[PDB]
Amino acid sequence: HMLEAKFEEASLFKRIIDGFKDCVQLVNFQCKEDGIIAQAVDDSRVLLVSLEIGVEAFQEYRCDHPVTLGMDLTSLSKILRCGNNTDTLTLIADNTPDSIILLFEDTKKDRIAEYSLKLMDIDADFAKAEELQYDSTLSLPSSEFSKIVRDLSQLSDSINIMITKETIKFVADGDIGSGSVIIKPFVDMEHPETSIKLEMDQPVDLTFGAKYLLDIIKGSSLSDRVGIRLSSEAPALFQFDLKSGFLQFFLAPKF
Amino acid sequence: HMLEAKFEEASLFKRIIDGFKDCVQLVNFQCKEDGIIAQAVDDSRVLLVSLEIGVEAFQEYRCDHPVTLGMDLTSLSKILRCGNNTDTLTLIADNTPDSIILLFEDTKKDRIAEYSLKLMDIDADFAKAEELQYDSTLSLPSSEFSKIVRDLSQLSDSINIMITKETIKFVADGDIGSGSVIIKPFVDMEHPETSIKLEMDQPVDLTFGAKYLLDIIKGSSLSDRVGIRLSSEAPALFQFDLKSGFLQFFLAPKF
Amino acid sequence: HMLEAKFEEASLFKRIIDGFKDCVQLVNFQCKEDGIIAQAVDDSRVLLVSLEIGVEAFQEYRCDHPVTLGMDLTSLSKILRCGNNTDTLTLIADNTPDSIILLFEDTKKDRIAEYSLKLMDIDADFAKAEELQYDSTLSLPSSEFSKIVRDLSQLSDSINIMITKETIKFVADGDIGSGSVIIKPFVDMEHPETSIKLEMDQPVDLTFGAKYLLDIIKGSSLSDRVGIRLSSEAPALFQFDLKSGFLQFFLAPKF
Ligand SMILES: [Mg+2]
Ligand SMILES: [Mg+2]
Ligand SMILES: [Mg+2]
Repeated sequence: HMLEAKFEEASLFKRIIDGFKDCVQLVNFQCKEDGIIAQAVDDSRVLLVSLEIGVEAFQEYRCDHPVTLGMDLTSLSKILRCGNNTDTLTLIADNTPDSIILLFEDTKKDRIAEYSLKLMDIDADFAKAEELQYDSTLSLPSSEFSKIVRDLSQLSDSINIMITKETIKFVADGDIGSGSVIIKPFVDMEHPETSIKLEMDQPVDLTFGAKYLLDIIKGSSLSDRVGIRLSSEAPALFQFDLKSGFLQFFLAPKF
Repeated sequence: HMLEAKFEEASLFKRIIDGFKDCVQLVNFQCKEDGIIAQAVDDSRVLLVSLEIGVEAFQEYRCDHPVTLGMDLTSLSKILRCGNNTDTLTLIADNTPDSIILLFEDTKKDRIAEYSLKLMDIDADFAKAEELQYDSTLSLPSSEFSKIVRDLSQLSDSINIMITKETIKFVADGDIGSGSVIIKPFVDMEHPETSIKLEMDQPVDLTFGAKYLLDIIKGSSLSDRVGIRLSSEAPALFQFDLKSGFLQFFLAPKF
Repeated sequence: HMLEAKFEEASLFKRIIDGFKDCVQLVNFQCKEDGIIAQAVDDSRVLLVSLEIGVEAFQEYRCDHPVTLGMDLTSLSKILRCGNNTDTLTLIADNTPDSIILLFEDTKKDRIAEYSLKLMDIDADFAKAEELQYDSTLSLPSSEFSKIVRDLSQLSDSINIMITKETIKFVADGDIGSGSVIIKPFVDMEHPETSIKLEMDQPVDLTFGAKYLLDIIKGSSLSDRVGIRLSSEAPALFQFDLKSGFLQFFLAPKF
């Protein structure tokens, strides 16, 4: 076929879609020689979600020329929980397709499950949105980021992020009280993956909608770490990196 | 109580009502397990305004069974400017209520302000009016839409909208002269939120009353973007999307 | 100059960078009185790469005080294939440099090639990550390790390593079938360098991403042997030893 994109772990594609599905209905997947880009805005038209999966993330990848797969994510995710986790998953399609074929292959025995999913026609033009320089760049465990966001969103729909020298501060003020989380750059010798990194070019003081942050943290499924890039000028970028790809969320400050 | 619908930002409900109040006197709010729908027609009986706020727009939401709140918007908006902006706001009511309780809670200190607003009895049957397919769908910054409408309404009470391939054209002819605004689909790399999207299934050539467009643009308060859906057959739909909801305006072409 | 670090074989520094360049974009080289440490994480933020080159690896070494050289590896490797292999290579820099000078000297005739490479500003804090004790330590030919990894990665993105008494077992289960490699500690009398050594303090059963293992094996360029240290508690350590240095990869198990 024209496109044959083989994930060795179907669970990888399931975790990708879990990064999207709770805040996006429709997603266009543009498949190219160098891999797959998907983009979608959330129902409120405030959050841009951008996925890039390069050729090397796949066991085998072939796509001579572009193919656009407009998919309903509620449909795709009834079917994406059809792997075994252990299954491989190949996305298969032809030119200007009307359906996408999801081919699950068992990695224990002799079983194939071929699904054909009806595609939808979607606009669709894409934003490659990341700036050349940001005011501050940081990274931390995505489980730590998720907890901070879940915790403070209990208090307020607005979470203020402040970056100062060697200081990252999240703050929310609610009717039952207030929360302030201060994290400092820290390299963990025993478990480096839990480190916190900060590069500050200038201080940042920006407020974000917690309801959007609660969508963003579902990228946790893809990466144990999250990179955050902040700018007084441009939307904030929240990035969950895969092996040969990433899931990006762009979000303007509230003010 | 039977209904307890907690906005974490009272300003959110104020901005919702600001979308309505200048063209609608009376509004029935139907509260359900999945959130709130309000509907009203303007005094001239030409513009239908439809609001839907889902459960997730609220910090906390409970409504076992339907509750209908007929409110005078001039009254509701003397009281809706009683929050601090920083206040939370819970709408509270019981079965077949005669009043609605607006409970504002301070997010800095220990203060509660409980208002009880007398309700009015209103008909009231609701139209879920959006079609399955439209001729053309587009979205743009609501501030850009507002400016175009404010600018051209200075010239004429009729604004013609024409959709052709990759072209959106607004036109007005007045006694002091004429205006033509042409916008083209454009994805902005640095500030995606300012992008213009167009999906044309067939060309459109429709004229609308500028006085109604000037009511519609007050939805600007709720969303930085506006979706517009146009049809030779059905009313035009102008849509301002919230986090877990929307404000919709339906408007027939003038001819 | 402040730093003058002379490799007698430019090919040595080329082989070092080949250990990094396919999984890391940017690398900070910290130069000190006792030699050079470089550290970088891969694009997915899962693999930590740590290089240490001591003074004795160099024909001549001088560096009174720290110097940090942030280098783009794609740039450094267009230039690092500028030696003849037979050339010596001196890295030269001054205090808080903006460029690094690579001075290649011919070991046959009278020729010097001086390159000046623009440096990049990088965070950069470093993890000295190795634990005091691991559950199991082993070493084997790096070409044997590479083959096992290349072979099993054809089958699966997950390679399970199990250590039991006098037994090292690598296993992968794929859609076309499964592979199990069992190696046993063995001292080779004729070619000791090909021996396999195992020290087991407790049994190990850990699964690793094959895509990361495929990055790690490129350390083959530096050493004919690889040491592996495994722990139920800490990341796995894969180590390629030079004369007076090493290249280390730290990698958490998949589960
Ligand atoms: Mg598997
Ligand atoms: Mg607040
Ligand atoms: Mg030589």
